[PDB]
Amino acid sequence: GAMGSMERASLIQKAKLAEQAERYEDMAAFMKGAVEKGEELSCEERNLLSVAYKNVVGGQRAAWRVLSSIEQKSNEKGPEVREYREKVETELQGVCDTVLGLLDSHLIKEAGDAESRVFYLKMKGDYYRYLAEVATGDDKKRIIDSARSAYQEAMDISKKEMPPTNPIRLGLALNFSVFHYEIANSPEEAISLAKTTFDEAMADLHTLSEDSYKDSTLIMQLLRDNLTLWT
Amino acid sequence: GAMGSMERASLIQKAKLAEQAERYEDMAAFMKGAVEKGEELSCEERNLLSVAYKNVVGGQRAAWRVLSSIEQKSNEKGPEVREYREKVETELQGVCDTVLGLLDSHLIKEAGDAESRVFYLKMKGDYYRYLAEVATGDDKKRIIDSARSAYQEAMDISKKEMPPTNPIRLGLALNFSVFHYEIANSPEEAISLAKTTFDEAMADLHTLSEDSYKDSTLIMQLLRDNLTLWT
Amino acid sequence: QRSTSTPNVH
Amino acid sequence: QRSTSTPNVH
Ligand SMILES: *CC(=O)N1CC[C@@]2(CCN(S(=O)(=O)c3ccc(Br)c(F)c3)C2)C1
Ligand SMILES: *CC(=O)N1CC[C@@]2(CCN(S(=O)(=O)c3ccc(Br)c(F)c3)C2)C1
Ligand SMILES: [Cl-]
Ligand SMILES: [Cl-]
Ligand SMILES: [Mg+2]
Ligand SMILES: [Mg+2]
Ligand SMILES: [Mg+2]
Ligand SMILES: [Mg+2]
Ligand SMILES: [Mg+2]
Ligand SMILES: [Mg+2]
Repeated sequence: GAMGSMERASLIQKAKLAEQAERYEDMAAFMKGAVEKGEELSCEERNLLSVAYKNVVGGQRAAWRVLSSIEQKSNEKGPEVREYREKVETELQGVCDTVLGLLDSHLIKEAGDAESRVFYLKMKGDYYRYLAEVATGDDKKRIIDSARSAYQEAMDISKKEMPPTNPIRLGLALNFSVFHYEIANSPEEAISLAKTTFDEAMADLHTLSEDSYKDSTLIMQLLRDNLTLWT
Repeated sequence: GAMGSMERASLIQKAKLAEQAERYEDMAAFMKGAVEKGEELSCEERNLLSVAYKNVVGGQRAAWRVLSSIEQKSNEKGPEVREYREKVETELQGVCDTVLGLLDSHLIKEAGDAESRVFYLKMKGDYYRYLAEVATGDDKKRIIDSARSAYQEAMDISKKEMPPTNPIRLGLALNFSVFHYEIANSPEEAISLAKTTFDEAMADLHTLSEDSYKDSTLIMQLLRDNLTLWT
Repeated sequence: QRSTSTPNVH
Repeated sequence: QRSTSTPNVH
């Protein structure tokens, strides 16, 4: 709402300036305003949206992890650590709720190219996964199944529509395997997904694209890093 | 006001947790709430106040400098760069206004030990200096003289009350010399102040304190770095 | 050591 | 290159 008076092109421009200035909360607000104009986002613009919110929630996750570790050490004696961890947690959930709301209200569509559909469903899986990192009760079951369903729909599309070196397909599989290992407690599924993804990218390495091959080969290396850590 | 229901000790505790979590905006809010309890701040607690607000305004200054450079390059063609630079500038001024308000309303007193009086007057000089970095009109003259007067009062006290290796005295002189060089356009004053400060610390090096000598020797090296850059 | 997910780029 | 002011510590 705060962004409603600004032209879409100016919001994009300002998101790029905020990225340059390392003002990621501003850049997420600008991109939210751009999304709310109701037009599709290009691949460049999806990157801006992704970078902004990942930076914001990344700092919140890092803070939450620090506070949670302090909280668990102090349980192994006031309310302050728990109260402040709950504070940061509530802010993190709000950002994830904002992103998931934009995905549901504006971005996830039946139409569009494969890149966009896979990317947004991957994003939905990621931000449910971030909610799952801090969930506990009846909410936690609902969230974990929501993440898996979004990842699975993204995988079905990526395998049918995308070459096995496509960086969005690779990044999705990487993130789905992290979900399996860290969230779903399924190390076998995580390992087999990451190995299958790596091997299938290597078998069809000729499908690397001139405009994205550096991204593809980075994710391939991260798949191998996880496989080394998990084995 | 947001912090008024929390006990002072809990605010201090939470400021320390926020520092650990690299949540500096939270840690500044907690320390503002502690200051507003109306009791003096210890040397430990002044450090928490200092670290929090310096991190917050430091990120704003860094962002402002990025945007200002982009703005000046585009003047050597829409309003977006200027509008966003003005946005960040207004936020920076608000943080400086908040800090200066706390100094005037709560922290700067006639009583107290030399450390506290010098430290707060140094802080006042610093946050006026940060306002001067982004000022222009009739405001800019008022701000520059306010910074100088606060630094000068802090120097008079530090020279009378503190050994020449005291880290607050050193940090004040370092920051005053930066003021002279970068704000007041007086390189001669900056160089002579930094050289006098370094030489006088070296001449009375035996006054280093067991509990702060690492801080003193760090500032001494920074004085020499500036002297090398300025000569 | 945590697993590594997709990073930010560009 | 900017002049260096007092840094944050501890
Ligand atoms: C074209 C398009 O829709 N893109 C490409 C960039 C993004 C934003 C981030 N995703 S991603 O999460 O799939 C991803 C991030 C980093 C890397 Br190295 C990667 F290969 C994929 C793609 C928008
Ligand atoms: C005891 C006391 O009042 N102190 C010591 C710490 C502070 C917070 C920062 N100041 S400072 O700006 O004078 C300063 C910062 C860093 C360094 Br290495 C230094 F020597 C001085 C002192 C509160
Ligand atoms: Cl809290
Ligand atoms: Cl703006
Ligand atoms: Mg118009
Ligand atoms: Mg006990
Ligand atoms: Mg909660
Ligand atoms: Mg009480
Ligand atoms: Mg022109
Ligand atoms: Mg202004």
